[PDB]
Amino acid sequence: NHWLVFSVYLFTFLVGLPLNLLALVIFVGKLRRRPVAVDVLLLNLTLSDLLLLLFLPFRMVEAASGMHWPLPFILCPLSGFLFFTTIYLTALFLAAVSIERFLSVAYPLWYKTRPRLGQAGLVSVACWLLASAHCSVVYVIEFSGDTNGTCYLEFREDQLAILLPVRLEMAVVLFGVPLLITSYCYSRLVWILGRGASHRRRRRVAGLVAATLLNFLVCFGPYNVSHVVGYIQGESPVWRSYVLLLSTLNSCVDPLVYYFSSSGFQADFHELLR
Amino acid sequence: ELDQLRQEAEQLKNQIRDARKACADATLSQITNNIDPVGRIQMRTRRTLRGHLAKIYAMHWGTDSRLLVSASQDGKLIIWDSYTTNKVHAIPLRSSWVMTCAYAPSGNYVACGGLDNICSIYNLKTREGNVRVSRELAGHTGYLSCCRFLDDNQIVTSSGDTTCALWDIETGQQTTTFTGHTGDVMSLSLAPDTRLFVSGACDASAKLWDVREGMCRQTFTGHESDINAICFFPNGNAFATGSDDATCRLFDLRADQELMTYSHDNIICGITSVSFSKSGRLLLAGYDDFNCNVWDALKADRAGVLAGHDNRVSCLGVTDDGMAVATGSWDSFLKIWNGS
Amino acid sequence: VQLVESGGGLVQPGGSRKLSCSASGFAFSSFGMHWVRQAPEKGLEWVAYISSGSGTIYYADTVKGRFTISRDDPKNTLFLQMTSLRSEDTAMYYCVRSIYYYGSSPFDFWGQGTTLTVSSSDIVMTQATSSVPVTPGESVSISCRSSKSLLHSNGNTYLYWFLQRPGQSPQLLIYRMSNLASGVPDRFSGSGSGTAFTLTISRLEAEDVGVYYCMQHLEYPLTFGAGTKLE
Amino acid sequence: NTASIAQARKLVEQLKMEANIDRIKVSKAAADLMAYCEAHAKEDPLLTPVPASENPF
Amino acid sequence: GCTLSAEDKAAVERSKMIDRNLREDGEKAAREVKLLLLGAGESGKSTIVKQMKIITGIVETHFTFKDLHFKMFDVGGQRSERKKWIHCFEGVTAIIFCVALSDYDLVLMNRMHESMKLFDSICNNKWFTDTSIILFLNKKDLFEEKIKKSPLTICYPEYAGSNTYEEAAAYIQCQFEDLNKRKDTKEIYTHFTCATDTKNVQFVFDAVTDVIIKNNLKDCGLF
Ligand SMILES: CC1=C(C(=O)Nc2cc(Cl)ccc2Cl)[C@H](c2ccco2)C2=C(CCCC2=O)N1
Repeated sequence: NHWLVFSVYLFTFLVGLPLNLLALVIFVGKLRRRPVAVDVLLLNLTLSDLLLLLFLPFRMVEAASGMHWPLPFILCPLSGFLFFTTIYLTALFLAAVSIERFLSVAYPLWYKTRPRLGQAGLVSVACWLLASAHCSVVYVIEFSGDTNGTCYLEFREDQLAILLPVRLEMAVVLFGVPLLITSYCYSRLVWILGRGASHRRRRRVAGLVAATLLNFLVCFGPYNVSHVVGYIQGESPVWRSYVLLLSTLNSCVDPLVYYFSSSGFQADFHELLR
Repeated sequence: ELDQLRQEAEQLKNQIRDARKACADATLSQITNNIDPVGRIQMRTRRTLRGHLAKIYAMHWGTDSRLLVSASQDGKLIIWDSYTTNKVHAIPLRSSWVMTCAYAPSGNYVACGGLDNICSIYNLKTREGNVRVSRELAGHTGYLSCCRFLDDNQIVTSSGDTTCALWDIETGQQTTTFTGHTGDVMSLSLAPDTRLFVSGACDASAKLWDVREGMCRQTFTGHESDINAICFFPNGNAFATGSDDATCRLFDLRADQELMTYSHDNIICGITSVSFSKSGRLLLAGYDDFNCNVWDALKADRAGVLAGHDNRVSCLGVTDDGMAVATGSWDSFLKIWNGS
Repeated sequence: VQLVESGGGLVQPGGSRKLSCSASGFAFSSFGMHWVRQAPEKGLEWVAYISSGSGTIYYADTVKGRFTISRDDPKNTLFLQMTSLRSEDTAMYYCVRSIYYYGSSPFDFWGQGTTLTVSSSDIVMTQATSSVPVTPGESVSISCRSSKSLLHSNGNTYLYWFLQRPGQSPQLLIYRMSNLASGVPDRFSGSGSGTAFTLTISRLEAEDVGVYYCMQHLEYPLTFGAGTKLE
Repeated sequence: NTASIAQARKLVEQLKMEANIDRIKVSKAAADLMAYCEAHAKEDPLLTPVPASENPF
Repeated sequence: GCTLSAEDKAAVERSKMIDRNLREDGEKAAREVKLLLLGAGESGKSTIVKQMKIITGIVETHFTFKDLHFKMFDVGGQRSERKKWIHCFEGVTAIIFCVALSDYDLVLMNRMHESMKLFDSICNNKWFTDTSIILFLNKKDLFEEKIKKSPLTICYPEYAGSNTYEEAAAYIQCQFEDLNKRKDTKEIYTHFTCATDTKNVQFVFDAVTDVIIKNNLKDCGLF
């Protein structure tokens, strides 16, 4: 039960920390040379990954003895809030970067003439605020229903009726809407890019788009379908183990696509390693 | 006919080579092998100078040894306060493509000239609040390189039309033209005493020209390709030369022959803007591998590496008093390096 | 270069009036502007200053929170608007220009002046001598004193010397007590150390008598000297 | 032709002017360079670092 | 903590004002498309410049089209070493290369063969390894009348196709594209010009839009 969780958790943490620690350096340098909205949104996507990964060892090193927290009850809400908000912030950040990439090609003159640095900053702050508020709603009720208790496990009867409606609402809003927005924007990207152009453009764009769609599905599909089916069943599902493992895998795979997604990133990466 | 003239020229070249080889009993390395080495140098930069958005050619500090003149491809000439990191003046340029920076000994004039075949003199001490063009010089059919500042009225320039020209500030007319080069002419450092000057062409030839007489007096051929870097060893009896290959050569003036060459097997890229120090111990070379190097101009061995840059270093210069060294590359960044 | 001012006259106490300084012949947008007042018989007194682009605006102690200033680059003019006037505000107002970079000459050019009549920790800078007879051909020394050491931790002193002819606007003579102003004859010179400065006039000629004023620039808040009159 | 003769004569004349130069021994010039270089060694901040207090940065 | 010495406060404020003007100028120039004009000989460069400017150094053209400010630089007036000043033009939006179709018989090796090596040196240049190139096939109307009398066998010894414009022009374009050894990272936009239905400006606009999309894709992640 805990072997499958912890063996993959340690591997993900160990293989992930250096990757994003490295990536932040090139992102900071890119912001230093010249600023662009996509770079700042991607940077916000990265420091969230650090904040999730650097806060991971607080909960990872627990031995899961009965799925209980040996630490006092005041520290579990912090770990739960941060870990749950970091996972849902990725969807909003992906939606924002896909939105920007949509007008990057659909209206190239509009993108080139009018910079959107301040707009990107304010929309990133708005996404942070929305994700934090949605995550806060959940744990501000879990604090008390009235080794002495457990956090994020089987609960009492009073708070389930409060949780499940708003819980499903949060799931729908923060999963389906980013799904539709990103799918529509990338479909129009690969449609416009195919009108009178070369053949390698379609490969290097559509293949990456399909790979990232498959990655997003693999990471956040089982989690959200379990979330939805919990509403019909009524009780909390027991499939909460692997759905978080895929979520952690998401935070680790992003460096890999970061490297070979853009040729400029490869050129910068191959030279600054000293 | 011309066959006898060519044969006479070849015989004269052979005689000159024999005369040069006659006075070559000992080399500089043998004499300098018995002196104390320069040792490790850990010079570091303490400056930012972030005001440009294009490639930088921002040398010729000036006599005051604190002000800087900076020309880039954005069409703006920036006057920098090195001590406090301040921009004194921002002069718009009619042509964005310029490779020239000068500050004049007086400091009231700035010369700019690139591939627009126009040399513009900007007046700094004007009664108004702006900087205006004081004189526009035309007559060159090639891209301008080096706009040295003999006096407040005389300016010598080199272009890509295999010639050099001395112009007057008051009258926009030619005064003295030097036509002895078979290639593009750059690297025209204006002596330590201003009475002479030397220029390095693109045919591996460096020729010295009299300012007053207006005729060539000495030529040096020790390189194997184009030359794009010349200093003048402020002692006044030697000068350094840099070419597109990773090698520098120091040519003596009185001996009229190459003294020694600085090169390494680990460097292959180009060389730009070779300049000396106030004493001559250190010779700083701006290489094209994104960093600069410091060579010992006495023995042979290297002294230090200045790796605080992103793009290829294109310009390098030192103050009159030798307090600090300015280095500029294509990353629109100027770095000022000082000793520990 | 020319600075001409208008808006003078006689005004009852407590009224509001504005002075317009129109600049013609130089870059007004790249030059900070100062307003300086002189009493009919007393010395020169600072009023206010506005930087280029209306970034930093400063007023003297007696005028703080009461006066206002403004600029407009396209029209190339300076306005200073005056509210709640008193009998102590009757003075000739000078609009002057100053530029601030390395090796600059602030207060190099002064305006023409406007006559205004009303009917009914600061550094002090004192001059020991108020009036001394002079002759055309001798050398004369003028001593200036300050309440604080004008030598800051940068290597330069912040002295300024101004000459006012009997009927002409003040003109800068030397700045920072180390450099001669443009268009000023080489006869004038200045020297000294912090808290004790001197100005030497050698080979004095005719058509140069007047009142000398000594200015500090350590802080804002600039105070003139007593003014040395030569005749 | 009739134009290359002038160029050849100009080159020969320039080489003739360059031919008679009172050059001196390379060793003597190197010794003079060493003497000047070591004479101003103490005044060069490049070789001898200045103290941080007196360093103008 | 040092009070900034009063006057240096105004000096640094002037520095900030200069920085503001500098960044305004940089932003203005960032939205300006830069095009480089190249040619072997005449190559119809003057005709293209005269036609598209309205619809001893550089004859710069600053014409506008659909709220886009285009910069054109002609370097045919300089007779010096090319590689010394060829790195100053690196990073341009696109490079325009004009070649005359009526140059496979006239000499001073015919003119088109001499243009092939210039095209190779420009396309294969290290500084131009990421800049798309727009090729113009000028003298289209002269080709119709001067291909019937002069066969194509004089220029290309290995050509055995039909002596028609629709095939000869395609063959010349095919070799011109075959001169590119970096096809995986660069593309060539070939267009024919004539003194009618002047879509050459529209073709330049389309190529500029395509290369802007290409660059923005690199800036915005994907490709
Ligand atoms: C999963 C994922 C992407 C994505 O957003 N995929 C996606 C999501 C939805 Cl909801 C619908 C359709 C799709 Cl294709 C995009 C992406 C797309 C192409 C290249 O990188 C993305 C990454 C991490 C690196 C930065 C980045 O940009 N990883």
